Amino acid sequence: RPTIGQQMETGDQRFGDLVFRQLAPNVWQHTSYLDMPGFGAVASNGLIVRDGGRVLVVDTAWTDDQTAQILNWIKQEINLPVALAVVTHAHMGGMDALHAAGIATYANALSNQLAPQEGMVAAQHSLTFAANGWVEPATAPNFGPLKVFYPGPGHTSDNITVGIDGTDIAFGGCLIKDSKAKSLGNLGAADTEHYAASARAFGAAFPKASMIVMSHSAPDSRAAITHTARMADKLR
Repeated sequence: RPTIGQQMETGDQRFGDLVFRQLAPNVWQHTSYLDMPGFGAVASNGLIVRDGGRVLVVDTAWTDDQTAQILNWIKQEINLPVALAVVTHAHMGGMDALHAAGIATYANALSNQLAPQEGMVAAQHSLTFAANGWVEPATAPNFGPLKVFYPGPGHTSDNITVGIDGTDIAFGGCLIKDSKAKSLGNLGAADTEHYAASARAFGAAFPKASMIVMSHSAPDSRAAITHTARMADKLR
């Protein structure tokens, strides 16, 4: 996979076939790659957050092996216990690795409901959401700076998003595409009626976030939210 070298920027750390980019004093992006027919290596991004004496993870890598490597990198570079992980959609591949490491995992109740038919291991805990989209705090105990928001159905019915309190960063998962994207990608499980409003709701939930991190593109400005919503407008 020679795609990794083209993708790396100054300051990125390669660890096996994983790449880590520091985004803030206590936040890193993790990136893994999967060879997909007719496209070669495709990037998937998540977050690693150092919160005092512990680490919080958002999303697995594509695979269990890659996810184990993320945990290896955390041990080496941060050396704090990983307390919990939040997974933002059912599509994840590395749940077993998190569980093997004794990390408590959380996902939208709907993600957990969809997991078996997707061939995914469910998270151990289900998040539920108020009618305003905000996670019910009893379902997300001790989440530290992670602010979890369900913006409505978009790329998938279960997609959730995560703001990192006290930073410029919000994570849009698969809902948000970068501001240069040519399409919204795979819409097979999308709600094409509500997608545009859901993308805008994510923006309104984290209005101060200037760095938008996403599942399949490098971090971008809020132009990513605007562009995603406008592409989504066209599907209605």
